[PDB]
Amino acid sequence: KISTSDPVRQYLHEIGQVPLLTLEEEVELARKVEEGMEAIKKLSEITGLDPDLIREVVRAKILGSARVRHIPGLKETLDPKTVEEIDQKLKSLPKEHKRYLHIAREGEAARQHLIEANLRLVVSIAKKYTGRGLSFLDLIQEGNQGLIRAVEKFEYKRRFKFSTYATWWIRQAINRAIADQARTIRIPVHMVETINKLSRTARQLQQELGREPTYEEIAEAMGPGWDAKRVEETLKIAQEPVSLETPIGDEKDSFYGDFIPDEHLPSPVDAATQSLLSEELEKALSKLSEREAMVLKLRKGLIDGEEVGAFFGVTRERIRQIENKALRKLKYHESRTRKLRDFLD
Amino acid sequence: KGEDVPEPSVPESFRVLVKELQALALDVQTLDEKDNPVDIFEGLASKR
Amino acid sequence: ADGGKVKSDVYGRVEVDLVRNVVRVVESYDIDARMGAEAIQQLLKELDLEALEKELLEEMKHPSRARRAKARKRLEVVRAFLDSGNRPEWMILEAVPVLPPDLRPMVQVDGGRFATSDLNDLYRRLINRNNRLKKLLAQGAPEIIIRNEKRMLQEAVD
Amino acid sequence: KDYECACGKYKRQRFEGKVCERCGVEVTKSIVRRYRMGHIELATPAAHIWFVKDVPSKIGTLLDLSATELEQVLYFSKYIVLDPKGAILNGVPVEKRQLLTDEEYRELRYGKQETYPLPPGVDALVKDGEEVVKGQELAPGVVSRLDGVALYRFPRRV
Amino acid sequence: ETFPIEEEDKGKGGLVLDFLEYRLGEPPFPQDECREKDLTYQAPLYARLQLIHKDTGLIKEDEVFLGHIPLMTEDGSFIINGADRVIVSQIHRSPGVYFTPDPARPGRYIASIIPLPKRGPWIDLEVEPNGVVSMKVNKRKFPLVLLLRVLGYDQETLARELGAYGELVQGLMDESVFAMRPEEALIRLFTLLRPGDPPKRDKAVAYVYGLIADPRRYDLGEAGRYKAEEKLGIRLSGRTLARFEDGEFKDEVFLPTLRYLFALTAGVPGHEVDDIDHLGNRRIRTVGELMTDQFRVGLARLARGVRERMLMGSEDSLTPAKLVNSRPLEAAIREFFSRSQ
Ligand SMILES: [Zn+2]
Repeated sequence: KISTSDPVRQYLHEIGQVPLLTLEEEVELARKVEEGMEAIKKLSEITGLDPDLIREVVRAKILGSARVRHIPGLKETLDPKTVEEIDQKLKSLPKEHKRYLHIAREGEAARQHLIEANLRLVVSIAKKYTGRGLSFLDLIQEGNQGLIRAVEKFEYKRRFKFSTYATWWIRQAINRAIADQARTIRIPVHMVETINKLSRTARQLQQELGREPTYEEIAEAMGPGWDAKRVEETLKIAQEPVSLETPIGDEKDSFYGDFIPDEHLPSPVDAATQSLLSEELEKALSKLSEREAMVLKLRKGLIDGEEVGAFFGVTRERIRQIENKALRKLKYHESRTRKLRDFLD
Repeated sequence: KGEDVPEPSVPESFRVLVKELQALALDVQTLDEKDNPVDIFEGLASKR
Repeated sequence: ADGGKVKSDVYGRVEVDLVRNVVRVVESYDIDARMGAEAIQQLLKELDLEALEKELLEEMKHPSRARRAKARKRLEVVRAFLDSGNRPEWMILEAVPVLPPDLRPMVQVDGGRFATSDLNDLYRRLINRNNRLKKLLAQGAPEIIIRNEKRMLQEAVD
Repeated sequence: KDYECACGKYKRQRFEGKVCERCGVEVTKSIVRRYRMGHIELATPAAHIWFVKDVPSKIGTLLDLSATELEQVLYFSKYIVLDPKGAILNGVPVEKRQLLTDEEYRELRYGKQETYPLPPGVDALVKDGEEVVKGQELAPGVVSRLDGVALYRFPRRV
Repeated sequence: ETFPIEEEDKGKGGLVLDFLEYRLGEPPFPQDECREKDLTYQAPLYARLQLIHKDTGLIKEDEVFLGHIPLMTEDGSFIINGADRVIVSQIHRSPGVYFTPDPARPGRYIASIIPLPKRGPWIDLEVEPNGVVSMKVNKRKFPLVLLLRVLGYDQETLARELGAYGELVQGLMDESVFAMRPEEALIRLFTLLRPGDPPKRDKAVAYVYGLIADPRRYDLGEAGRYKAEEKLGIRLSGRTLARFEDGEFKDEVFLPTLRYLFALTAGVPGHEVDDIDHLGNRRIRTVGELMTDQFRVGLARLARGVRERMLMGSEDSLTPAKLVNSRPLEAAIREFFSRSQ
């Protein structure tokens, strides 16, 4: 039906069925996640397999079948045969190393478990970064990504609990997202804080003048290197775009884009130009000596805009010689039979 | 050039449409005498 | 297998407690459980329209008017599919065509105001979510959050 | 741009049908920019609404599913439809094409029953439970004896 | 209308911001200078304001010029932006109560109570006798008597004095089970509305359809009470059906409307049929009203933000900038003169 309620109910229901106890459950899971790490590494040590591979195979066996490996990541790990071979060596690990295998999986499991339980935490956080320009679900989602980030770095040895830790790692993920996706035209985090500062400043300035500050105040109040050109620019970038498709004029049936003209396209007038221009330019180019005429025709009209570097083997003196003598004979007879005079431009 | 005007090429309303249509799953392909392709988008749709 | 997924006999899950040699063996089996276009993509590929055509033919003229009427309307779609044109596994979307660029312009208005076809805000919607999805799978995947997104994703595709 | 490349290695009409060595651009004017198509590769599929929400669900019709409600049910949220086989029971055999809820679904893949009841104090229920918990198969309705009555109403081990 | 902002409790309050005198006087620039230069000829306005405290102290920050409101030329036209503009009058149903014939069933006609502004109920009384009567505020219908009971009209005094001459009285005394408990009927109707609300709310929602907001502050005397005494019912105690002195409400309007429906349906008390298009029903909005309404809309937008700042300001010096922000009133009134259709 309507999307917010369903997810809210979705995880709130599962937290309702499994909140994590303050100390015990979070400690429990934490301890297991870490042991997983120490496990996987020792596994790489004895298998010679990259901890990335050992990590992905324990993931498959605990989080999903061939289905989850084939669609998400296209196909480098053979759906069946590949992952299985990897599990066989894990089995071969005697009593000593087999232990790490069994731990890795159980660890991985705990991980996901700690992640489920602290989803209300995200939503509670994400709840306040609402009207920034991101959908609540998008916001919760990035924040979620943030909590997963936290899980990777939490050191349970250092007594502080995951609550306070997740907060930071989530708030960071969100704010980033808000700064990277919120607009149509990307704007770096610096420009963002800059705009917030700009905004906040305009607020304190609205406070007493009764005059929406000229870009003079803003420069001042802002600080060290602020000037009118700077603020006029920033607020020009702050205005989000408009809709090429918006209800226009009297709101009846008016769509905004019919009004904007076009520039690259040669309005007939231009197509006719290029026709005479090229035919006449082409007639002259042939009646001349190819030597320095083509040099300048090609050097200028074929690739890019170098007198010396323009002529093949013959030096500058023959260039200027024929360039300026052919260019003038060409111009002066074109003066006689006036075809070019009428500036095609 | 005083040329008897040329014989019409495909209208952009048509091409705008086909693509609008392609934007949605649907595939609209024009056909030949015998049910075979023909080409509206002159040479810009074949790839690379 | 260690203590997640292991199918021995009719009982199909196996937990392990190296304390006492205890091989915990939970009893439920491979239940193909799916939700979302994934589940329907499957369903759609598996059907041999010829079979359902013939099946409906019989259902059409033989039983009374209630279930045979439903079968006539259901035979319409199946027939055309088979008749001429293309086959039905395509109704599912896994590859989203993107409309050209100049048709969804980005233009310079006034002051430096810019103007873009509303289509581009929707496209970014899809792309960001599609991407966020990929990174969410990779990072590790808590179910609720994956669906949550797949939901948004779907909606976006609409 | 008109006939020119992005970088400019090749810039006029003579080689009109070839692409640039270091960067890719075959040219005729910016019209190619407005006629060409790009595509987004979806993570996990989704479906066309043009086919799913037209009055006759072209997919609900072809796939005998609840023409209008079974779709909406599994499509946008998590209501599962057993696709190929699922040996274990609900009370009856595996539902070839029928749909089930998260709850009952949950009850299926981990084990029949999940009962985590953890005691209030340190000596009253911690003793009742422990004594009968480790190797003793606890039958349904095992009446643990101390806070209120710790009731274990389900199956096999503890 | 919107100045006495009473904000009492959720944390600390007892806020009382009061209006003294409204004064506007020195135009920024003049007419022709307003046309040569792009300028909106508007007079400056700042009224006197003094906010009270529950602690000893009342800070009076005299002026705050919010809202530059356009002026009228001696001919009657304005000067908004470069071009002289004009505000055209309008027409509509003058907020009253009428009885129009029923939609499809040729049978009998139904009653309508019209309360403008928009926010503010829209009542209708219809009887479909196989077992139901219909009175609708937002949409779903309920009993015409459960309400009179609430107010204090009991089955006996009601039925005999009002409809002795009106047999329809029988539909009124019908569900006696609920008519036998007074104030409990108040809680019962509350229950009839639907959220899943606290049964206990002493006299809160009854107030809303009682004295202040929804019914209207259109001048006490001739605004609505004209449509009353001549068309139906004789008196009004308090502008619209209004009272908050004892917790027990008075409704000299709820009974007369039914009184006239029993009357309209039963003969000639007079001939009670209202031709809507009678101009005594369709009213003309002169310029003033059109501006006063946008001015008040802005006043609410202003008073909305100010409430937030009765909590934001640290201690007592919160009179000037802490309570007033000229952003709303400007955009609001400005929008009416330049963008109003
Ligand atoms: Zn290039």
